[PDB]
Amino acid sequence: ANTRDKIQSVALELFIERGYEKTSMREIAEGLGITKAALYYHFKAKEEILVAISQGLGGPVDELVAWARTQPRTLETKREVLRRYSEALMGAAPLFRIMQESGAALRTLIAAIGELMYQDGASVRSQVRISDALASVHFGAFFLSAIEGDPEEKRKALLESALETLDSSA
Amino acid sequence: ANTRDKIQSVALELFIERGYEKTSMREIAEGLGITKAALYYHFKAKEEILVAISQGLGGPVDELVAWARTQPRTLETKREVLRRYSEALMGAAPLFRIMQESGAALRTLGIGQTLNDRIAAIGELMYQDGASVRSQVRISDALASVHFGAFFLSAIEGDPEEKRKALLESALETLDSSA
Repeated sequence: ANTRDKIQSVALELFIERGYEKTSMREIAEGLGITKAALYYHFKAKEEILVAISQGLGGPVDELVAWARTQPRTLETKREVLRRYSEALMGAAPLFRIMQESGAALRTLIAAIGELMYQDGASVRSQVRISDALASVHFGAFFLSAIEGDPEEKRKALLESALETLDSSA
Repeated sequence: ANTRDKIQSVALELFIERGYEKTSMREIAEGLGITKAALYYHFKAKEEILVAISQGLGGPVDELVAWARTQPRTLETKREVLRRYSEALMGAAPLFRIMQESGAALRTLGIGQTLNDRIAAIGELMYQDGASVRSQVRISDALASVHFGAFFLSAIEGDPEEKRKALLESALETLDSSA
């Protein structure tokens, strides 16, 4: 759907520039131009568009979950899941940025991945460190913004630290 | 008032079991065994119980910030605010679970006013000026592992204090790796 993707692209451009709290359904309707008439055919609420942006950008995450269903429950699998999850959240970097600025977007807003990381019967220390490594990559986009440096250089250094934590669970 | 604390305990248990928005004043009064009029005498609305639950628990955080502006910018200092920030969230783990499972509870308390400006303040004392990107990332990783820790620590099965010590220990290892 080219029109439905164009509604998301215009709204995402305004959420980055103007903010999710400030962007109105009228503003995005004006930026859509002629495609304004297709807006209310796909969505009816601004929250409905933000969820659709999260659904589209969460594409590589859904493939990662389905791929991990067919992997052995080993430490190497957890590490490959953690590396691919870091690359999957790449496209959601602007989405994390509007959450830290808009309180309602954070309220509007991984368990399947945790189920694959979870080791049944493992020690509480090992299980906490597995969740620590997963949370370090997940919430990483929130605090990496304040750090000065190349976004890719910071993402890889965080993934390096998370993997060390993941290895400490064994 | 001892009755006032008993309402908050019964409310917190119901908040966790079925949800803050799902539960009602009717279910909180019936759970304690008092009348509706007796419940409203202590709290005018369900929101006032949630405010009282989250009350006083954030005091040690402000004391941690004022204490941090007093210490030298050394690795032992960063290690100590990590251990003290973990203690400050000891009792706030069930509250953070409520804010996750209820947008109305999150909006009522407010994520920005409850430990967001202070996390930015703790990170400023945490920030090592002129350090490498690898060191700066690992310092922020250790701080974020304990901050966001109280969110996902309720999902892992185990003693709440035993899980906090294991997470704090892991974050300390990450902070040490920044050197």
